[PDB]
Amino acid sequence: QGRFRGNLSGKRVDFSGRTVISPDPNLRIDEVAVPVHVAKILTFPEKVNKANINFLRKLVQNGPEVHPGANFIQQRHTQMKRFLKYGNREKMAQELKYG
Amino acid sequence: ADFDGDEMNLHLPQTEEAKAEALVLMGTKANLVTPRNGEPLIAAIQDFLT
Amino acid sequence: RITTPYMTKYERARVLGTRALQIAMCAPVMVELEGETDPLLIAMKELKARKIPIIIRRYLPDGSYEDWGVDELIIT
Amino acid sequence: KEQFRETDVAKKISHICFGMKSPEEMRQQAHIQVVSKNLYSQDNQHAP
Amino acid sequence: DLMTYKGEVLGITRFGLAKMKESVLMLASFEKTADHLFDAAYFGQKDSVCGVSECIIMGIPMNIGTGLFKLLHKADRDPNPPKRPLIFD
Amino acid sequence: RCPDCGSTELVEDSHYSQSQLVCSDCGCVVTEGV
Amino acid sequence: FVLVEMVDTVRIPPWQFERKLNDSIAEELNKKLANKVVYNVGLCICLFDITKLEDAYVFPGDGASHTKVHFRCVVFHPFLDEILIGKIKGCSPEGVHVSLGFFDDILIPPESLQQPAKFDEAEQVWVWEYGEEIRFRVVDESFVDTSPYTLVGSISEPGLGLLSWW
Amino acid sequence: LPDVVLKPPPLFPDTDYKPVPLKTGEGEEYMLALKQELRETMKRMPYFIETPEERQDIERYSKRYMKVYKEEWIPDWRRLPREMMP
Amino acid sequence: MEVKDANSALLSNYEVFQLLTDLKEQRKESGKNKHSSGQQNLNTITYETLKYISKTPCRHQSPEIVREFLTALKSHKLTKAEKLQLLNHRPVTAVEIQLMVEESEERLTEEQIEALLHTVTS
Amino acid sequence: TEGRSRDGGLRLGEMERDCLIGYGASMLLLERLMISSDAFEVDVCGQCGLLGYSGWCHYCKSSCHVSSLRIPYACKLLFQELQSMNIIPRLKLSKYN
RNA sequence: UGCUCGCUU
Ligand SMILES: *O[C@@H]1[C@H](O)[C@@H](COP(=O)(O)OP(=O)(O)OP(=O)(O)O)O[C@H]1n1cnc2c(=O)[nH]c(N)nc21
Ligand SMILES: Nc1ncnc2c1ncn2[C@@H]1O[C@H](COP(=O)(O)OP(=O)(O)OP(=O)(O)O)C[C@H]1O
Ligand SMILES: [Mg+2]
Ligand SMILES: [Zn+2]
Repeated sequence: QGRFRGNLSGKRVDFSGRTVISPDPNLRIDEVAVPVHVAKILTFPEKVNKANINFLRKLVQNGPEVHPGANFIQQRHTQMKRFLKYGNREKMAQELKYG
Repeated sequence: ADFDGDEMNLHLPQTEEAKAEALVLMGTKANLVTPRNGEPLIAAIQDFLT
Repeated sequence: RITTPYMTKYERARVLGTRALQIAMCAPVMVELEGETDPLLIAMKELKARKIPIIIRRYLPDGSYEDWGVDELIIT
Repeated sequence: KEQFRETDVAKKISHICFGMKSPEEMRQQAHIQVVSKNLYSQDNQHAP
Repeated sequence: DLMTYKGEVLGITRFGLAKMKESVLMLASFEKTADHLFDAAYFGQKDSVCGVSECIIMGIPMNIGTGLFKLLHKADRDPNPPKRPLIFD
Repeated sequence: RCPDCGSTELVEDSHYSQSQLVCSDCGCVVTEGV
Repeated sequence: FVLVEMVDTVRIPPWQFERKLNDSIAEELNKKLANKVVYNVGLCICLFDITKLEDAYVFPGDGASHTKVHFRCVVFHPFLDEILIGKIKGCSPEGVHVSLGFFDDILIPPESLQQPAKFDEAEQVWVWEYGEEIRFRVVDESFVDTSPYTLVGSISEPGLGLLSWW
Repeated sequence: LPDVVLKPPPLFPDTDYKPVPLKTGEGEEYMLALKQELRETMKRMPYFIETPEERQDIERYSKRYMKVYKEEWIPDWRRLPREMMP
Repeated sequence: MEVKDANSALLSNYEVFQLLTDLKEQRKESGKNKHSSGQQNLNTITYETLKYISKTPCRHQSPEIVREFLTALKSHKLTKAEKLQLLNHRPVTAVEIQLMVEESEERLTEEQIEALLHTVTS
Repeated sequence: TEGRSRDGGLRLGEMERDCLIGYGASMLLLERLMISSDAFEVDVCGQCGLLGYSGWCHYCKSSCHVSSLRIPYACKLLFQELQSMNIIPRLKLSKYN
């Protein structure tokens, strides 16, 4: 449990989960099933660009409650995060700038 | 694994470069064989061979 | 000109990751994507089209270097 | 009017040079001198 | 070959590992942490960041794998642009 | 107070094992992590 | 005014790739060295030209394009004897406050060498009669960050006669 | 028990013993004067090599007037090896 | 951010004027809103330096005229600083070379001043 | 933290690090063990090689050679513990180029 | 926080 073996070579990370496995032959070999509960918790930071702008708008409008959505928004100018559970998600989506 | 109560870990990368490297190098379709002797590990199993 | 002309999987992965990051950072697209919201998918399309503006700088152990274009290298 | 000073540089560590410090260098590095053996005060706030 | 590249068969134990490798950080992380660290402090041996273990410890991309080479951008440019002529000199 | 809207509706709401003091009006995350 | 050689590692974000690399580098260098005083060099005005521009790297971090560019830039740094023509932007009891035309209000001529009728009584009185000329004497620079300006220089006005204005 | 100290000891603790005054005499005075004369005369000696000034601003007509001139001693190249010739 | 040489080569005011005019025309031809908003000190310094050089008599100059003046002064064994000051000031009166210009003793000769005035006015 | 009851995350053990090294995913390994776990920005003085604070080096009483640097918090803790043990690691920084 | 215990991998 030392600093070399316990905190440098192997250390704990976030954005990870641990769950029991079950068989499902209806999925491809390169595909894995993720439950909705763990999917709503594990988030991915996507950068707003000219391609997925409308998809991110729809995700923000959906919000943290509906499965397809997001949980937080970090503005480009200021690094103050914004929780989507509160505030007007429609306004937050309409005010999505690139970056 | 044997599906007898084993717990497995699932990690989500937080970077596009890490995502691409995981998909390319650690691809399931690209790692169908082991580097030990080249034998394929991802193949048919019980209830499929029979 | 002495190294292998084939583009290795490590080079493929690094180029795809760099291009995906650039596209996620609002970089111009040179393949006219058709409803691809995934930067990694856009990067894979650009790689398949051979239009990624990245040049690999292969370094030899002694110190020499050599430049190889993505369109010049061979993909699988 | 305004002096030119760099904000941030992409500094990369080259190598770690291990060594030792003399008592003078230790004094220079340290900020204060710890001489009290107790930890907290006598008041009920228990301030250090 | 890795065991017999120095002309002598060196085992994988701590002794052979110290005789083969040179990274102070790696030798300390493997075994005899305090002993190796104090020996390095005494010898004043500077340890580089060429090895994978020290790269991971310092948090920099390791030289092996995708980090062996470097990438360049194929930007529209012109090397050695025309210089403005000096009239007074 | 909130740094964006200036409101004082700062509520401590833990979102999936993440302690976070967030504004209840505009949702501006004031502080996060403990 | 003098040329100064500099070597800068310029970082251009990915959304500027459609622009020309040389033009983007010039714009970035101007924005970075506009109205700033480099220590022991002087106040830089703008970029003169770019001599050498080597390969453009892309790091595995930010992902932007980092380019090491060698360039020459113009800086205002007299040679301890240069003659200038400024305007009096005020005056203090211990010395007049002359300022080059819209360039920099940092010239502080000491009033200790003119003919023996020198004094400033705070009424903006320049000097008792028997476009203001200036002779640079020495330069001086100082730092700013010292906890968790920078150019004043000395000015001289000898008995130049000044048949046009006393 | 040893009492606890709130403030650290003084950086320069006082001592009840003072240094013995210096020896007085014409000999000591003459030695001091000679050492001062040596300090003053050895800096101007050609053996006292100064830092070579560099990065001249400009060339002027007063260069010949302000040119520092000083005689330079010639080392004995017979005794000195050949690796020190200019 | 280190500098290699702060006194690489001295230049007159005409080169600075030409550079400022070129930068100004390129700016008004390729103005960018975000780039301008990021740093507005560039515009201010450029405009004010151009206005100062315009207030100065530096106008009506050309590289051919500068080269002719340099070749004419090369025969007067004058120093680079003296000729630079003369080119930057364009003195029309004799007193400006008699007293204001440094190193007057033994250099005026009371006969070369007429030639200097003719060359700076031509 | 470690436990689920303590809201702890998973551990990328030495075997996981070895698997990632064998795969060669350098950027993935970096993002896992440095960026997403113990990412931090420290201030190192380029003169003495010691760790500063708020862009200031108390050792040399100067701030011109102090520069920011990304480093794992565990690595910073190791450096501090070594400095306490009198094994002073002197970091000689340089440009990434 | 430390340690112990009992357990599924
Ligand atoms: O080591 C544990 C644990 O890592 C840490 C977690 O903080 P909390 O104790 O939960 O603080 P919290 O904010 O929840 O309470 P408060 O509102 O601030 O009062 O605390 C350490 N820890 C928890 N319990 C402990 C205990 O009983 N004994 C020791 N030694 N450490 C304890
Ligand atoms: N101590 C351990 N270290 C590593 N893996 C373990 C350990 N204990 C259990 N496992 C996991 O469980 C698996 C062991 O199962 P295995 O021994 O192959 O079947 P089994 O338990 O003998 O079942 P049968 O008794 O044959 O029905 C393999 C391994 O991934
Ligand atoms: Mg099992
Ligand atoms: Zn220091």
